[PDB]
Amino acid sequence: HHGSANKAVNDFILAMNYDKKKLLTHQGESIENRFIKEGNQLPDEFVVIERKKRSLSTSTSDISVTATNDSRLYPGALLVVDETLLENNPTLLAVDRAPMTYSIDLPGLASSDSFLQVEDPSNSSVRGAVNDLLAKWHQDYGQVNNVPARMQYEKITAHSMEQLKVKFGSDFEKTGNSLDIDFNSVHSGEKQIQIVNFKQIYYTVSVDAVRNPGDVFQDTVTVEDLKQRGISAERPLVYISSVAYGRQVYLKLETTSKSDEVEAAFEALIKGVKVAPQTEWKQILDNTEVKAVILGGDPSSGARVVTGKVDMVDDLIQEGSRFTADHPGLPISYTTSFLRDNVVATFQNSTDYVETKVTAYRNGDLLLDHSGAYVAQYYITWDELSYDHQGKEVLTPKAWDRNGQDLTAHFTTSIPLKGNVRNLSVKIRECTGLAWEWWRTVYEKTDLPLVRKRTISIWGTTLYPQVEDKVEN
Repeated sequence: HHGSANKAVNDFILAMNYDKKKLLTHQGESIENRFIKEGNQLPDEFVVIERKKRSLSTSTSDISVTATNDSRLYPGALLVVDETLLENNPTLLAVDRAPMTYSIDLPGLASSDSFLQVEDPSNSSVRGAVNDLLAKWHQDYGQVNNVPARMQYEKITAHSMEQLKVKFGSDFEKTGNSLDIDFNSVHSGEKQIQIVNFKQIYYTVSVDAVRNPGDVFQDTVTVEDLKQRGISAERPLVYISSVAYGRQVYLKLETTSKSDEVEAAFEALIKGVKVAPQTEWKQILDNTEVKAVILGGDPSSGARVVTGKVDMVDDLIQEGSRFTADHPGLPISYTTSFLRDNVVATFQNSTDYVETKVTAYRNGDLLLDHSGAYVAQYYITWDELSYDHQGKEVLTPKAWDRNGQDLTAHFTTSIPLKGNVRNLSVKIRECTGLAWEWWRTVYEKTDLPLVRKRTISIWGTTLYPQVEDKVEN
């Protein structure tokens, strides 16, 4: 502005030519898994894994923040555009700055003096400017009613730690690593997981468009000083054009189960006051469930890692639902704009993942009771399933120990089966003592269904056998 240095600085930037899209793309990896696999052992139920690769490509302009005391995330701030910016750890360009005018969008001022001037932008001045206003709004408002926080929720079922980054931000670890997350237990086919990111905005602070690239500096600054800090074209500049300020929860859910109507549990659980009347399946699921949850927000400092089950008990959802300027909020996300032209910077982050689907097949028992006045015989055959390599399959047949044996009395045994069991046949003859018909076949199903507890129960007399076929799922 007027002085020959600034002007030269202004030319510099304006003249910059570069690829806004080839600079804001970060990458992880791909390597192809052929599909294949399948096949798995068990404990108290038998699964088939099978891992079918998939592809995550996000692009936003809003950047999640999992900091609090991050001194370089203030609106106005210039960031360099280089590898560290993609990773959410940007090289800050402190350099003598000119003043700025920020807007602020909460209710109680609409236009009148919902504006602010700062002489030297910095985390401090800009905070202390804000925190001044948040008083005279508490002094007019906040205590007017519940000024309510604008919520915004997102989900992803897990699959890998990196693929999570591409959903929640190039900086997830210091949150990930904290929620205790076991994928060794989901490429096994054991656990299955989903992760929520609840956001609660109280207010937002933003910057009108910079009319000239020079305008952001002071006349003390030269191009030489910018070159000396590595700005190029190759490494241009953005400015933090907006910041939203509030509370955040990241939150991870894991269950024993594998019901292919599990997702449904959550979505309706999340909706809060949506108890279901016990008994249910979209309620058994939740009762075998264990959380871990991080709060960045409301009482400023660091994070609150916390766990509980749900039993709805963890409803911190509406914890910070009301604003009112008691304690301000911390910064949750921000936006950047190139200085050259005020174009919002838009980051395209991609990776493809190790995607592992799972499938049911519980395992019950078959129980026999013989309380008949006669002799009987069981022929009980089946096929035990597995997958070796390529998967394909492996049906090695099998057969009860007492096939053939004559059983009397009151005989009971419980033959237990597992999920891979298939082609289960069961035959039962009783013996009549009639010369022309030695045996009645009294029961004979092929491909019995596999159930928690089938119990076949034969009784009665030689000429008048009774049979109960009882399933119990």
